[PDB]
Amino acid sequence: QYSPNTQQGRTSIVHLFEWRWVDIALECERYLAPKGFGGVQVSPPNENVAIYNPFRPWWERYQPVSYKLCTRSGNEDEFRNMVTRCNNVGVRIYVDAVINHMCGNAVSAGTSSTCGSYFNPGSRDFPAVPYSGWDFNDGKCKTGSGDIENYNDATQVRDCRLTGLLDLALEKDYVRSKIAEYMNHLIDIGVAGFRLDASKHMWPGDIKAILDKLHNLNSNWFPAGSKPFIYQEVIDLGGEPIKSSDYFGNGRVTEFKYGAKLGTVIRKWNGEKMSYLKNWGEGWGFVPSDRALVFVDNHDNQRGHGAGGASILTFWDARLYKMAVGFMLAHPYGFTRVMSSYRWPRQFQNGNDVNDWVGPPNNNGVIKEVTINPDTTCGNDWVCEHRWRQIRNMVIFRNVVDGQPFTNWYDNGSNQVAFGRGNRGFIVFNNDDWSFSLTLQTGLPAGTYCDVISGDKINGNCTGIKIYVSDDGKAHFSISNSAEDPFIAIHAESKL
Ligand SMILES: *[C@@H]1O[C@H](CO)[C@@H](O)[C@H](O)[C@H]1NC(C)=O
Ligand SMILES: [Ca+2]
Ligand SMILES: [Cl-]
Ligand code: NA
Ligand code: NA
Ligand code: NA
Repeated sequence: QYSPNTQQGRTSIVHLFEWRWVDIALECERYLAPKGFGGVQVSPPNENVAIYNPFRPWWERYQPVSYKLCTRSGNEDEFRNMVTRCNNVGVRIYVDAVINHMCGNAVSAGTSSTCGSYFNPGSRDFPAVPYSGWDFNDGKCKTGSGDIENYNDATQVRDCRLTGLLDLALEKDYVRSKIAEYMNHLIDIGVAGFRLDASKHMWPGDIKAILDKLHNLNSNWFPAGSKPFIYQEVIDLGGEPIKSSDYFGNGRVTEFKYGAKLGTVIRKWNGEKMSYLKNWGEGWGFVPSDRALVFVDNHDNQRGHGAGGASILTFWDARLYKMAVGFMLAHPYGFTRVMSSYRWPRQFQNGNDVNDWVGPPNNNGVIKEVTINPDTTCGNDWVCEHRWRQIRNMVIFRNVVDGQPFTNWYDNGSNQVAFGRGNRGFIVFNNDDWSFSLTLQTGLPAGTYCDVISGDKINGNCTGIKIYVSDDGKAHFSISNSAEDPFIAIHAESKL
C-alpha cells in the first residue's frame, strides 16, 4: 500500500484537478510520459450531486450520488480510455476515493446528479448503489446536531456527519463491499492507487477492512502481487486525539504540516527562515518519510478552504511558490505530489475569498478543454503548474537524484541555503533581501551544468544559467535577491 507503483524511475504524481478524462489521456501521452511524471491524481470519478447554488462549485464532487463513473470529467468509457492510454505510456492513475459519505443531508431529492441517478438525501435513499437508511450512521452518531461538533472526541469525528455530509456505516460488511466493488472495478481497469478522502473521518479499522477486500493491481500492466498505493487524507496539525500515525497500518498519509511549515518558513513568518530547514522532515514533527504524501498546497487549502492557514503558498504567489515546490522536489522526504490548478476570480473581502467555491473553467457548466499554447503553457484559465519550466524540471530533478542521500548542506544563518543529493544533484536558494554570491561544495563530478530553473539543457547546450563544477566538486553560485527565480538547480542529466 505504501509504494506508489510508478514505472521505474518516476517519483511524483500530479493532481490534474477537475480535468476531463480525455484531456488527461492526452496529457499523459504528450507531456507526462516524456517528462517523467509518475502519475496523475484524478478528481472523484464517481457520480456526484449537480449543485446549481452556487453554480457547479468544485466541492460538489465530494458529495457522492452513486459509484457510476459518470461525472463532468467524462463517462465510464472515457475514464477507462484514459487509464488505458496513460498506463500504456507508463503514467499511473490514482483515484480520489470519496467513500466516507454520500451528499449533504439537506440536498433536495431528485435527479440533479451528474448522471441523472435519482437520490433522496432526506429518506437516505441512493438506489443506484443502492444504499438505504440502514447504511448511514444516524443511530450511531451521538451529537445533538448529528454533525461533528467537537474534534477532541475521536468517536463523533468518525461516526457523525462532516459538515452535514451523510455518514456511511463503514463497519457494515454490506457497505464495505459496495465500496470495494467500486474500488476493485477501478483496480482491474488499471488504476494504481487511491487517495482516501476524509480518512480522519473513518476508523482506521474500517479502512483496513475495506482494503482487505481490494485486489492486487492489473497483472497486465503491473508486477504480480502489486498492492494499490494508498494515501489517506488526514489533516493532523497536532492538537487532537486523532494522529495520522493511527493510519499507518493502511498506507501513507497526507502530511499537511509539510506545506503549512514550508509556507511559514518561506514567507518568513514568526521569525522563521530557510536555515532552519537543515533538519527538514521528521525532525519537524512530521510523519516518517516512507508514510508521507507531501505537497506545498492541495485543491482545498490553495483557496484557504482547507488547512494550513494563510501560510499556504499557491500559484498566486508564483515566485515563492516555484521555490517552495523546488525545495520539496529536491528534498528526499516523502513522496511528492505537485498541484495543477485552474484560475478563478479570487475576490477578497474582510480577508476571505468569496469566490473560493467557483468550479473549473466551463461553458454553461461544461468543463472547458485544456488548450496547449505554443509556449507549452495552458489556456482556458488552466494554470498548469506542472508545465512551468521551474517545476517540470524539478520533477525531473527528483527522478535523476532518486536514492541519493541529502548532504553538503550549507546556510548563511539566514535564508541562503543549499544542499546536494549524493553526487547527482545540487540546489541553491536565496530568500534573503540581499544577493548571494559564494563558492559551494556541490558533491558533483567536475563539468559544466545547466541550471534547470532559469533554463534547460537543449541540443548539447544551456538556455539559461551555467554552473561550472571543478575537480574538487566546488562551484560558484550567484543569486540576486531580485532574480526572477531566486534559486538554481543542477543535476547529473543537465551536465554538458
Ligand atoms: C552549442 O551552441 C553553440 C551556439 O550557441 C554552438 O556553437 C555549439 O556548436 C553548440 N554545441 C552543440 C553540441 O550543439
Ligand atoms: Ca465517518
Ligand atoms: Cl489531499
Ligand atoms: Na515499480
Ligand atoms: Na477533506
Ligand atoms: Na501485500
